[PDB]
Order: sequence, then C-alpha cells, then structure tokens
Amino acid sequence: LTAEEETIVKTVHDFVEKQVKPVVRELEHANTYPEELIETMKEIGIFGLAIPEPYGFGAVSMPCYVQVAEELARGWMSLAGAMGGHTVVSKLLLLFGTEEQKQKYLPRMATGELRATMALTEPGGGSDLQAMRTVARRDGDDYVINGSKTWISNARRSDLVALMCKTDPDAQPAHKGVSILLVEKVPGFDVSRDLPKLGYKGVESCELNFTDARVPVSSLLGDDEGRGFAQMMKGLEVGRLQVAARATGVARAAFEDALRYSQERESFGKPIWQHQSVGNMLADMGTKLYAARSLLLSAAEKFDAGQRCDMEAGMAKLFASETAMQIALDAVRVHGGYGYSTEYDVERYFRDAPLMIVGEGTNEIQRNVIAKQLVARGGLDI
Amino acid sequence: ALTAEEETIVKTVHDFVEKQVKPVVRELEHANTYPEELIETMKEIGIFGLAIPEPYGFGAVSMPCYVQVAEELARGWMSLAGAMGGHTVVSKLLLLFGTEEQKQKYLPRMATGELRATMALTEPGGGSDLQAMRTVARRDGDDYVINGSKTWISNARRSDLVALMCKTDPDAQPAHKGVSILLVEKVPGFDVSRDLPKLGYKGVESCELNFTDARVPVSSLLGDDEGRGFAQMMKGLEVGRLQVAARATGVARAAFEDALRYSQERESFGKPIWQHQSVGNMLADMGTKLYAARSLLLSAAEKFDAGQRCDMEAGMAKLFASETAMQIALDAVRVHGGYGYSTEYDVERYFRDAPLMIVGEGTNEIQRNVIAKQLVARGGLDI
Amino acid sequence: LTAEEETIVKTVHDFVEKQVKPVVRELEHANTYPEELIETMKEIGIFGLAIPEPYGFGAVSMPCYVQVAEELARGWMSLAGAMGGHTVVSKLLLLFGTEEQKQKYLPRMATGELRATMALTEPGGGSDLQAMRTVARRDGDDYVINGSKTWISNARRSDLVALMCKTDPDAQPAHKGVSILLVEKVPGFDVSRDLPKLGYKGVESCELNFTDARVPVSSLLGDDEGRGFAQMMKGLEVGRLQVAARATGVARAAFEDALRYSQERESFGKPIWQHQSVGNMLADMGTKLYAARSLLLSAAEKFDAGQRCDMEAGMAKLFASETAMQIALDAVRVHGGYGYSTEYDVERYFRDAPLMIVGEGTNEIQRNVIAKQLVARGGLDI
Amino acid sequence: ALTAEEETIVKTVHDFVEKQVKPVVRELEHANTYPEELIETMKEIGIFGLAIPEPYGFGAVSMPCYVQVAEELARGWMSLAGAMGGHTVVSKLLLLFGTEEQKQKYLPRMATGELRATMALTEPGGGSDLQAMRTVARRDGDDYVINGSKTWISNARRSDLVALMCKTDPDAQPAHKGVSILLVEKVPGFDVSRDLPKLGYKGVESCELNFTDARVPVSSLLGDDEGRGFAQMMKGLEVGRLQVAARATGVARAAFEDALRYSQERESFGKPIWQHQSVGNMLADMGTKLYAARSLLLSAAEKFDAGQRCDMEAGMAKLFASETAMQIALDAVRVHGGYGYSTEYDVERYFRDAPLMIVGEGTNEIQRNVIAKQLVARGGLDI
Ligand SMILES: Cc1cc2c(cc1C)N(C[C@H](O)[C@H](O)[C@H](O)COP(=O)(O)OP(=O)(O)OC[C@H]1O[C@@H](n3cnc4c(N)ncnc43)[C@H](O)[C@@H]1O)c1[nH]c(=O)[nH]c(=O)c1N2
Ligand SMILES: Cc1cc2c(cc1C)N(C[C@H](O)[C@H](O)[C@H](O)COP(=O)(O)OP(=O)(O)OC[C@H]1O[C@@H](n3cnc4c(N)ncnc43)[C@H](O)[C@@H]1O)c1[nH]c(=O)[nH]c(=O)c1N2
Ligand SMILES: Cc1cc2c(cc1C)N(C[C@H](O)[C@H](O)[C@H](O)COP(=O)(O)OP(=O)(O)OC[C@H]1O[C@@H](n3cnc4c(N)ncnc43)[C@H](O)[C@@H]1O)c1[nH]c(=O)[nH]c(=O)c1N2
Ligand SMILES: Cc1cc2c(cc1C)N(C[C@H](O)[C@H](O)[C@H](O)COP(=O)(O)OP(=O)(O)OC[C@H]1O[C@@H](n3cnc4c(N)ncnc43)[C@H](O)[C@@H]1O)c1[nH]c(=O)[nH]c(=O)c1N2
Repeated sequence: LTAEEETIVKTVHDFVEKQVKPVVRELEHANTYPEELIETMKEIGIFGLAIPEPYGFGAVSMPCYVQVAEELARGWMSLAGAMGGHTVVSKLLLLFGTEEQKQKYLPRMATGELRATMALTEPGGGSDLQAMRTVARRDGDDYVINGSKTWISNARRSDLVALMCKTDPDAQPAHKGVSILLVEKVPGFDVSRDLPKLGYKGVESCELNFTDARVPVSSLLGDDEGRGFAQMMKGLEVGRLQVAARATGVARAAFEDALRYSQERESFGKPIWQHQSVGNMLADMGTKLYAARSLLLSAAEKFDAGQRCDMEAGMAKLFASETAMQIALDAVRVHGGYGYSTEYDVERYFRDAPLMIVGEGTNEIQRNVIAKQLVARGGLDI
Repeated sequence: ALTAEEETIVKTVHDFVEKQVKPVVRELEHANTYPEELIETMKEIGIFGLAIPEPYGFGAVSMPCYVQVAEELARGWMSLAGAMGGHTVVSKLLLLFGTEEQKQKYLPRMATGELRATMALTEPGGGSDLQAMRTVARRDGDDYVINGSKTWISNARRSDLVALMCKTDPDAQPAHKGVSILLVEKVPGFDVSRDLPKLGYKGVESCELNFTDARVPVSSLLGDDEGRGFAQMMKGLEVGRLQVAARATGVARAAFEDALRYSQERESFGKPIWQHQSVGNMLADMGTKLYAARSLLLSAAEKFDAGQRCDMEAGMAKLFASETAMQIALDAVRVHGGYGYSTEYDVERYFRDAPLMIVGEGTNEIQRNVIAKQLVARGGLDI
Repeated sequence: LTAEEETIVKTVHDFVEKQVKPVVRELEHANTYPEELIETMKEIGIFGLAIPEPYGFGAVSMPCYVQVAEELARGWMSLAGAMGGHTVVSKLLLLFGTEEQKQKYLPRMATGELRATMALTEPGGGSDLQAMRTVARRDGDDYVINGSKTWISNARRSDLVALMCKTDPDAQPAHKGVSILLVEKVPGFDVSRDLPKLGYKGVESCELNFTDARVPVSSLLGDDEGRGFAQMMKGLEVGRLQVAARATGVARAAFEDALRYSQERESFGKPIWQHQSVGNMLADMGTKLYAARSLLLSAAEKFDAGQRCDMEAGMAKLFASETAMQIALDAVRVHGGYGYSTEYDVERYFRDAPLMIVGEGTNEIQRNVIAKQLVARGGLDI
Repeated sequence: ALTAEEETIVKTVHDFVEKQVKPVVRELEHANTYPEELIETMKEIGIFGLAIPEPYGFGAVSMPCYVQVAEELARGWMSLAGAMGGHTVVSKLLLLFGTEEQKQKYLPRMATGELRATMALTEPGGGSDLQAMRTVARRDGDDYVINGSKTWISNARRSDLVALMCKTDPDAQPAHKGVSILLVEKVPGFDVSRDLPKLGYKGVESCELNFTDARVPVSSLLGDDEGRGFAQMMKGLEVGRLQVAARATGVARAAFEDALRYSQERESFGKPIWQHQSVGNMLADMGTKLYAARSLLLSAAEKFDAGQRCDMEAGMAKLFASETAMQIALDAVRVHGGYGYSTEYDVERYFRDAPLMIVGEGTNEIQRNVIAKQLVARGGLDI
C-alpha cells in the first residue's frame, strides 16, 4: 500500500483500539445504536472510501478497502456492516449512474451526510429474486411502487435505498422486467419494523413496505430499465469482498482473544497452549486465518488490477465466512466455561459469525455461483 | 423394553413439553426468567425422583428411560434438563456411597423436588485441574470448617444441598487422597454470590460460591472415609455424562425437527427447498448423525443398566452427542436462511445452547483424554 | 443373539484370525483370487446365511448377518464383497421368485455351489438406471438380450446374474419397462474384461456384453414384467446393511492396528498414545466407530422386527462408509511414515474404504434418497 | 513479478509435464520404474540448479518461481518433485553454512544434476524424536567414524552426497548441542540397504541406510563447528516445507482439473453432472480451498524472498496445502463415481500420493506443535 493508504488503515486500527473496544460490550449488549462511533467513522472518511474526485476525497485501492473493513469488523462486526451496503451503492452509482445522479448523491454519501443501503430481499425470498413481488409502475413522470422488502440493514438511518424491483412484471424474458431504483424517503415508503437478531446488534435491519410510493422516473439507476440483475452482479464483486473482510475481521478478533487467553490461563502446571489439544486448535485457527486473508488479499489485487475477479470474490466470501465460524467456535472452546460467559468477547464473535454465512447471500447459493463460474472459466486462473 | 410406566413417563414429559413448555419458552428464555411454574410441574411429574428407589422414593426408572426423559425435556428447553442433572448425580452418589442416615435424611425430599441438590466441583482457578482446587475443609472438633470458592455452579440458589468436592487433607500423599465430597447445606458462611451471565442455558442460574469459616458437622462427609472424592465422582460421571449426552440429543432433535419442517414450508425457484440438493444433503447428514448419536446413547444407557462396564461408553456418548448437536444446530440455522438469524425463530436458541454441553459440562478436550486412556486400559472397543 | 448365532459369528472370527490374516497380504498384493478361503467360506455356510429351510440350513437373523459380514471385512474387505451381491440375489429370490426358481437355484446357492451377483450398472451410468440401454426382447419362449454392464463384481465366478434390463424400452411410464432377469452363462453373454482397481483386490469386477443372448422367458424374476425397480429397492435394505457392515469391518481393522501401534511405538520418552494429538485421534476414531456400529445394529434389529428400515439401512451405509474412510486415513497418520509402507496393513484399509463410498451406489445418491425418505416419514422414528 | 526467464522456466516445466510426463506416467508409476529419461530432461532444464547462484550455477530463481516449478512438476507426477526436493534443501544448506571449499566441491555438479544430494535425518526408531537418534560420528584422527542407521531416505541410491544428521557428541550438555550435519559420500561402510515398498511416491526410491565403521574426513562437517545441526536444519526446513506445500498444491491442481473436466463430460439424469448441486458443491469447495492454499503458499514464498521472517508461514503452507490436497484427492475420486476406483483413471494415483505430504515429510502433528509455539513466540499473525 502507499503511505497515504497505510495511514488510513492505521487510523482505523487506532480508532478501533482506542474508541470502539472500550465501549462495544455495553452498547452491543443493549442493542444501542453507536451514534458517536458512526459519527467518527464519517469524520475519518469511511463512507467515502470508494468515492473518487470530484465527488469525494478519493477512492482507495481495494486492498486498502478490505483492510479497513477488516479492522472495523475486528472491533465490532456491526460497524463494518454499517458501511457495507453504502459502499456497494457508491460503486453502483459510479459504474451505472447518470451524471445527474452521481452529482446529486455522491458528494453527501462520501461524508456520510447521506447514507445508502441495498434493498433486494423480499419476505418471499432473498435467493430467488426473479420471483420478487415489488413493482414500480410508470405513471406520467413517476414510478408508483407497491411491495415489500425485509432484512434491510441500516434502513432507518439510510435516506437513500437502492431498490431492486419489477418495472415490468410481465417482461419476456423475465429479467428484462427488473430494475434498480434509487429511492428516497417519500410518502408511502414505510420502514415498518426492526427485526430482532442473534448478533449484528446496534445496526437496525428492517421490513420495508411500499404503498403507492411515488418517485420520479429519474430515480432509475442508469438510462435503461431491465439491467438490475446485471448491475447487482457487478455490485457483488465489491459486496462479496467487503463481507469476506468482515469475516476475516471477526476471525482475527476471536483468534487474538484465544491466543492471548491460552497464555494467561494455566492448567496442570502450565499455560494451556502447551496442552497439544489447545495448541492444535490455535495452530489450525491461525493457519486457516492466514489462508483466508491470503485469498482475500489476492482477490482484492485482482479487482484492483482490473482483471476478472467475480469468482475470486465469491470464493473469498465463502472461505472467510466459513473460516470465521470455525475460528469463533474454537475460540469459545479455548476459553472453557468462560467461553460461555457474556463477560468475555468470544460469545459475541460466535453470535456474529453466522451473519456472513446466511445473511449476506447464503453460502449454498454462493457455491452454486462458483460452480457455474468454474465451468465458464475452465478452472482457476493459474 | 421399557415397562408400561416407563413409556408413559416419556410420553407425559413429551406432552408437557409440547403443551406447557413450548408456548412460553421464548418469552421466559429471552427474559432470563426462572421458570418456576414449569419446574413445579416437573416436580409433580416425578422428574427429581427418577433415580430414587423405594423406600425413599416412588422408584428408580431404568437408565434408558432416564435418558429419554432428559432428552424430551432438552428438546423443549435445554435449561429444564439442566435443572435436574446435578440433582440426579447427587441422588446417585447418595445411593452408592451415603450412610443410611444420609440417605434417609435427604432422598425422600429430593425425590419430590422439595429439596434440590447440585454438584460443586469447578473452581475459578480451574474446572479441569481439580487436584489444584483451593477449597479446603478442615476438621475442628465435630465440624468441618470450609474455606474457599467454586464457580459456574448450576442451580446453586434453588438447591439447598450441595455436594462439595474439597480438600480434607491438602497435604495428602498421594495428593489425590486428600479430596473428599461433603454434603453441605446453606449454613452461615456459605455465600451464593452472583448469577453469572451466559450465552444460553438461560432461566437456570449458575453461580459463584464463597465459603468463609463455614461450619458443617463431620457427618456431612459422603461415605465413612475421607479421600475418596475422585473415585466417587468418577462413578457419578457415568450418570452425568449420559444425562449431558441426552441433553445434546434433545437439542439436536429440536433443531433437526425445525429444519426439516421449514424445508417443506419454504419454497424457492419453484419448489420446497429440501428438493435443492444443497439443502436436502444437509437434512440427510443431520438426520443420519442424529440417528448415530441416539443409537450410541441408547447403547450406552443399556450397558449402564445391564450392570456392564459403561464408563468409556458414557464419555463417548457425551463427546459424540455434544459435537453432533453443535453441528446440527448450525446447519438448522443455515436451512432457515436469514430467518435463522432471527430471535423470532427457535434455531438461534439451539445454536446458543449447544456449546454448553461442549465446554461447560467438563470439556470435550478432557473427555477425549479420558477416552484415549480408557481405550488403552480396555484394549479397544467392547466387541 | 442365540447361542447358535453367537457360535456362527465366533466361527467366522476365528476363521479370519487363523486363516485369513496370515495370508491376506500376499494374496491381495498379487491380486490372487482367494480360492481356498472362499471354499472354506462355502463350507461354514457363508453363502446360505439368508436362505431358510427347505432350501438351506436356515436364514440367520440380520443382526447375526451384519456381524458375520463385519468379521469377514475386518480380515479382508474383498471376502465380504464375495458374498454381498449373492446374499442380495438370495433375498430377491425369496421375496419375489416363483416356486420353480427358488427350488432351482436356492439349494445350490446356500452351499455356494452356485454363486450369484447383481448386474445393474451400465457404462453410461450406475446412478441413472432408467437410462439403461440393455434390452430383453421377447421372441417366442425366449428373451433375446442385447447390451452391456460394467463394474460387475464376482462376474466370472458367479454362474447366475440378476440382470436389470428393459423388457419394454418404449413403456410409458418408463418404469413399467424395467425387469430383473436371472441369467445363466449362455452363448452371447461374454464376461469381457477384468477391471483394475485401487483396492477390493482378489475379487474380479467385470464388463459384461450381451450379443443376442437368449434365455428362457422363465428367467424373469417373479410373474410380472416391470417390477425391477421396486424389487431392487427392496433388495437394497439387505444391500445397504451388508455394505455398512463391510465398512464397520474395515474400520475395526484400521482402528485396532492404530490403537495397537500407539502402544508399541514411543517418541519423546513415551508411548505415542500419550501425546494428545495421537490420543485425540484414537478417541475420535473409537467414538465414531462405536456410533457407526450402534446405528448398524439398530437398523439390523428394525429389519429383523419387520419394521420399516429402508431409511435406516441407508443411513447405516452412509455413516459407516464415511466413518471407515475417516478412520482409515487417521490410522495411516498414527503410523507416521510406516502408514505409507505396504509392509503394514493400514495402507490397504485406506485403499479399500473408498469402495463403499463410490462403488456400492454413491453417497451423493444415498443422501438424495435419505432426504426423500425423511420427508415421506416426517422425521426420525422416535 | 516473475522475471522473463522465471515465467519461461515455469512454462517450460508445464510443457514438459504435458508432452513428456503425462503420456508415460501411468505405465512407469504402475510398474515402479525409475523415470531415468524424465529425470535426465529435468537435469537439462536446470531443475537441480534452481537454488544455486553464480559462480557455482547459472542462477538461483526466486522462491515464488521455485514453488511454481515444484508445483508444475508435482501436478504431472508427485515423484518428480520429490526427486529434487531434498537436493534443493542440501543446496541451500551448503550456501548458508558450507565452507568455500565445500561449496566449490559440490555446488557446480549439483546445479547440473551430475551430482545429486539428499537429506538423511529419519531413523528407524523415530523421525520426529530426532534427539533420540542413534547414528553417531566419532572423531578418530582426521576422520569421523560413522555408525548407525537411517530409514525412509528418498533418492538415497541415485544421490551420491547425503547430508547426514548425526551425533558428533552423544554426551553433550545440553544434549541438542551434540548433533551435527556431515556431508557424506558413498564411502566403504555406507550401505544403501533396500528400496522400501510404498503406497505412492513410486518411481523414486526410499531406502534404509546402514553405516558400519564408515570413515569420512572431518572436512565433511557442514560448517566450522560441531553441534549446530538442529539450527541448520530449521533453516533448511523453510525451503523444505515450502517445496512440500508446492507438491501438495500441484497434486491438488491435478485432482481438481480432472474432476472439473470429468464433471462436464459425464452426464446423468439428462445433464452434465456438475449441474447436480451435490457435485457442483464439491467442485466449488475444492476450487475454493485450492485457491486458498495457493494464495497462502505464494504469500509465504514472497516473504521468504523479501527476507522477512517466514518460518511459521512455511509450516502453515505445508500444513494447509497437504491437508487440502488429501481432501481434494478424495473428492475427485467421488466426482468420478465408480471410475474413481479404476487404475485406468488418474484420480486414484493422486489419492495414493497425497498422504505422503501429510505423514512422510515431517508429520502434520509435529507441524501443528511447531506452529503453536511459533504463534506464541510471535504473538500472533504478521498483520
Ligand atoms: C453454564 C455452566 C454451568 C456449569 C458449568 C459451566 C458452565 C459454563 N460447570 C463448569 C464446567 O464444568 C467447567 O467450565 C469445565 O470443567 C471447564 O473448566 P474451565 O472453564 O476451568 O476450563 P479450563 O481452564 O480447565 O480449560 C480451558 C481450555 O483448556 C483445555 N484444557 C485444560 N486442561 C487441559 C489438558 N490437560 N489437556 C488438554 N486440554 C486442556 C480445556 O479443554 C479448554 O479448552 C459446572 N461445574 C460444576 O462443578 N458444577 C456445575 O453445576 C457446573 N455447571
Ligand atoms: C441481519 C441480516 C441483514 C441483512 C440480510 C439478512 C440478515 C439476516 N439480508 C437478507 C439476506 O441476504 C437473505 O437472508 C439471504 O439472501 C437468504 O435469503 P432467504 O432467507 O430468503 O433464504 P432462502 O429462503 O432463499 O433459502 C433458505 C435456504 O434454502 C437454501 N436455498 C434456497 N434456494 C436454493 C437453491 N436454488 N439451491 C440451493 N439452496 C437453496 C438457502 O441457501 C438457505 O439454506 C439483506 N438483504 C438485503 O437485500 N439487504 C440487506 O441489507 C440485508 N441485510
Ligand atoms: C516415502 C517417504 C519418504 C521420506 C520419508 C518418509 C516417507 C514415508 N521421510 C521420513 C519422514 O520424515 C518420517 O516418516 C516422519 O518424520 C515421521 O516419522 P515416523 O514415521 O518415525 O513417525 P513417529 O514414530 O515420530 O510418529 C508416529 C505418530 O505419532 C505422532 N507423534 C510423534 N511424536 C509426537 C509428539 N511429540 N506430539 C504429537 N504427536 C507425535 C506422529 O505425528 C505420528 O502420528 C524422510 N526422512 C528423511 O530424513 N529423509 C527423506 O528423504 C525422507 N523421505
Ligand atoms: C469395484 C466396484 C464394484 C462394483 C461397482 C463399482 C465398483 C467401482 N458397482 C458399480 C457402482 O454401483 C457404480 O459405480 C455406482 O452406481 C456409481 O455409478 P457411476 O460410476 O456410473 O456414477 P455416476 O456417473 O452415476 O455419477 C458420477 C458422480 O456424479 C454423482 N451423481 C450422479 N448423478 C447424480 C444426481 N442425480 N445427484 C447428485 N449427484 C449425482 C455421483 O454421486 C458421482 O459423484 C457395481 N454395480 C453393479 O451393478 N454390480 C456390482 O457388482 C458392482 N460392484
């Protein structure tokens, strides 16, 4: 990384060590929205990491970005979650947005004055998006939106929502009917309920209801209707990389606590790491985490070099997310009974890890996508 | 075969779980509310007397029946099985090792649940390395004077008899011959100090205990001789490991049932999700492992009951079932997709409860050590 | 088990200890057909374990049967393989055969004078049997058979082959066109080639070619054409149980060698089992093997009690077969470098284990079948 | 970035594998035939001089290039990478620790393959517990007199220089300071006793060595001082672990390629088998793990080359890649169904070769022990 990029990663690490870690336990326990921490994140530039001049201060490299996201997640997964969707919307705007849209939204998004999130998932399905029921019917110079979404993260605090919806529910082929609309908080758009979650606490995830919600037709992302799927798929290069960084972040936290505790707790006359059963866990955890970060960093470099990286980003997400779950459980084992205590942090990492497996696209879907990609590519890029 | 009465008790407990436990468990468990009404119904059912024969109680069910009762309870809510586990182990220790006076003093009120008991072994400085324990009981006239501390003691507040493993001779040679078990009532100097906040196993309290100059009569000693605490506990761990294995198969049954049901209710891409191989494969693996774990458990319970050696088999049951329940709990979350993460669904609770049987009822690392040594002592499996 | 059944299991165990184990290494290495050992197996009654009076001495209980098969496999998997298909054909004859067929074949099968095997698999597919190309066209009082099978075990030494084939390739629905024929070694039926295998050595597995091979129409198993699938599916209750017993057998052998070696080999001043890394493997191996046998024995009892046991038999096969593979590799680990030497037996168990995973129906298919069964049943039988 | 010449060498080795190795490997490997022609072509290519710089040889490639060459070789046939592994490690030990005389005596003929070297550490009594080794070298005038035995020594017959770890002072205090490495030629008393029959790694011999009153000059000592054998070997194990990791990723690449190709050629139930999720999922998991393992390997190779600490990272690469190759090899067998079991297909060979990198190049149990200790010494990962 360049010195400027190294400095950014260090500022975030120091932010996590000095500001996040002292307060996270109490806030996460009470499901308190971390306003002060988020505000500091806006000040250091977290909400503009993908936004270049003239709209923002500059788009850091993807290797820098994943390190930032990892550092945040290592302190508290929810903080990285607070900017994940926002970064994806940023990227979608840059790739596909009109000049007017980019100009309208990107400058305030970069400071975090305006936050954005992604609304794809419907109550009837998050995987089978083609079956979605949310429609956007053209009426004069407006779309009239009727439907619902759920599990939408940061939905209350985000005043721009990238809504995947059916601009033509009767299109043939059906993919021509699906678009992305950039939807502000207009009448008829209700953020109807906060959903109670195992982990990812502090950040709200919500049901959305649209009852004849009118938005200008200029809300369309890009010039053409029916590009929503192709657009999303490109968005997922960044999405999958950030989720993977979230997972290596949670894994780092759990591994660090486990390794530290194994030196401080003794049994049968020695530090517990010197029992092979515990040392073996530490060796496996560290080795898999090194593999996971190595893969992540490799995928990020491919992204940065402008090479095809869609499969690689997916593999990063699959591997890191499964790895973080394994590491989290083993960190609990290393603490013995104290692993089960809410006065230690490992139980929280254990609660947080599944989010990246089931709640950021599923890993079953991710495997299906990787298999298709392997066949298309003919193997790994070696 | 289970006797008539034994089949009936299992059914009664299943019905209690379906009609009384399941409709209130979310609210109680989420609020960490002590389930006083549910536990009282368990007392009436006879749950606290399952190992207590006549003349003290209304009959000791077979071990295969006992594990099925524990499994049914845990299927509804792991914590309700936890409520009676240590009590059962103490019941057994009294029968195996107690004087006639002790058995008569405690077992009749234990069988009804009027008196509850728990086991206190774990110290803040270690639950595995018990030889290093600091709790001491020193003879002074016809009392023991107890000083020290224990922690993670389940049901310590609601239990008014505690089987306390402590050093009656800290200078013993060999050192393991200095450890005994005392049956300690709630005497002056015995403080039940605080409820420890936990990931799961909610509703049931686990506590730190502090003993300051706590006087009990020397008749509190379990058995006639000091220095047999470890031997006695080993024998108690046969019951303990089987009951923990049953907790784990019960939690597994609950997670698996929910996942299988959900996989038929939820559809994607035009069909019930079980018909996608990625999901159907998880169900097949879950169901297959669960069948393996219950088969192992029931085999070990029958060996216990046939009077055959079952110490290794009980540890195997605990190890296999607890690891299996954790695997099944996670996969049940996966089957639910995003809803697996919601506390309005039950699979997140099983996921939070499953690690308890792995790290908090003796650890699985210690359990493998014990099994390796037993395999060598035995020369392999009993075949 | 009854005393008679205990005695049978003991006779086989003693046969394995006294006769098999001294010679297996040299024979298996050279792919030598174990004629003497097979002949002894005929003499002790292995080929009539499922054949009742009046045709044979008696059908042992399924719990007895799985213990016999396990004992054989523990000495050498190939020996249990030599009687597996034969037992299934025995069972198919008893369940579905005419009185004439049963009388013709079962008495000689019970002594092993006549051996039988199952021929389902085609070169084009062993899983997708409905797509099979082998046809049996009626011409007068004969079927004329044209096609091919492959991976047919014991095909040279078996003079009766239960051939799944299409008696009506145009049937609608297509399952009405599939039958089982009991085919003797007639002209036009070539056992064309022996296939070289990783393990399962000593026993031949062959390609079969049928070129206008004529058999009497009385060769049909049962009175009706188009019952082949339903018949096979019933045959697989016994098939899956025997394969599961083969796996627990190989697992017992590998575990026993590993446990023994861990007491006899020392490093850093002590027997290697006392290193937790090795002890942990032994504990896991023993525990999983106990689970596997417990499940197997439970499924066998259900079979014997006449309760539905099809899912259970499949679960037994899946679990035991995966377990034996895991145990075999770990037995190799326990031996260190000597695990890799062909002068020790663990490499052979390692080569043999995959057979039960890929070569006795696949475990992927087995999982699909179990999922369907779980949905049909509504869960486990508890 | 790889230099021009470095990219070219990798391509040359890939082409050699595709055109020369693959068409003959089955017949040779099945017959345990020493691949003399293939190895001779490897000599001409420069394979035996990859770590030997000027003035001794035509240049030491970077470590990232080296691992890619080793991986390409192993992809074709694990045994061909094995043929040059120990030779590379000895090359490095000579460069790090040898006198000018030793370097000049051996490295020029080593670089061409005219002289081959191997490492002899493992004893019949143990390959892990090397401190317990029985091979001794006792000074007598200006000779060492060597007595003892080694086993599993790869390429012992074809290699005419053996780096022998032995006790120059069996009474040393501390005991580890009695162990040295001697560069031993094929002298009277040094018997290469027999080729050990193996599950895989065929074509290349592994042998028992027996030393009886075997005299070598004292100048055979690697370095100026006795008692540094363990320290020197640790340094050599950086190269050794990286090369073994590369063998494992190479074998994995071969198994994965075959499985992916087969999954497109074979159809069932109306489609290419990859389109059944059970198969596609295996491919996704295989490809994902392989990518992880190669990423880790290349990261560790770059650290080596940047002069950064890489001792833990090399062990991690070996552990992860070897376990990954075994998993991928089995799943490739599964993908082929029954044909996976046929010796007319190649996946059975990868399956037989993969355990070598787990149990026979230091064990993975020892490797985890080493990694745990390193993690503690370091305080975690280098991040
Ligand atoms: C909610 C709840 C409820 C209860 C309990 C726990 C919890 C969490 N337990 C306490 C429980 O039995 C205890 O946690 C375990 O004995 C493990 O103890 P430590 O936490 O001290 O692990 P400890 O500090 O011993 O071990 C930490 C880690 O090192 C490992 N380790 C330690 N020594 C080792 C060795 N020699 N070899 C290999 N690995 C080794 C452990 O396996 C673990 O991974 C208890 N107790 C009680 O007495 N009565 C009760 O009612 C309950 N109930
Ligand atoms: C806390 C939190 C936060 C968020 C989100 C979730 C959660 C829990 N998500 C929603 C998330 O992406 C969603 O849960 C997943 O897409 C999975 O969707 P379903 O729950 O609908 O699984 P679904 O019902 O699709 O699947 C259920 C199970 O079946 C499997 N399955 C389904 N179809 C299959 C197939 N064809 N093949 C194989 N297996 C198949 C799945 O893998 C899963 O195991 C979200 N969404 C969003 O739009 N914006 C957001 O901000 C967030 N944030
Ligand atoms: C084909 C082939 C080729 C070669 C070699 C092997 C093979 C099979 N090796 C030998 C190889 O390095 C050796 O096998 C390993 O060092 C393991 O040694 P043992 O077989 O003596 O295992 P050992 O007897 O040390 O161990 C047996 C089991 O116990 C475990 N164990 C032992 N001590 C332990 C501890 N303290 N803690 C935890 N677990 C422990 C091991 O991990 C293993 O599971 C070799 N050598 C050489 O010098 N030069 C060469 O060229 C080759 N090449
Ligand atoms: C040594 C030996 C001995 C015997 C046999 C094999 C071998 C190797 N078998 C044949 C064996 O039963 C056969 O190999 C299996 O049925 C698998 O068949 P294919 O190899 O055709 O796999 P196939 O080509 O069907 O499958 C290839 C891969 O795709 C997977 N797959 C295929 N369809 C799928 C689907 N719908 N969903 C998910 N995954 C799917 C498979 O699981 C496998 O991983 C046999 N047969 C016989 O009739 N008589 C005998 O005596 C013997 N004995």
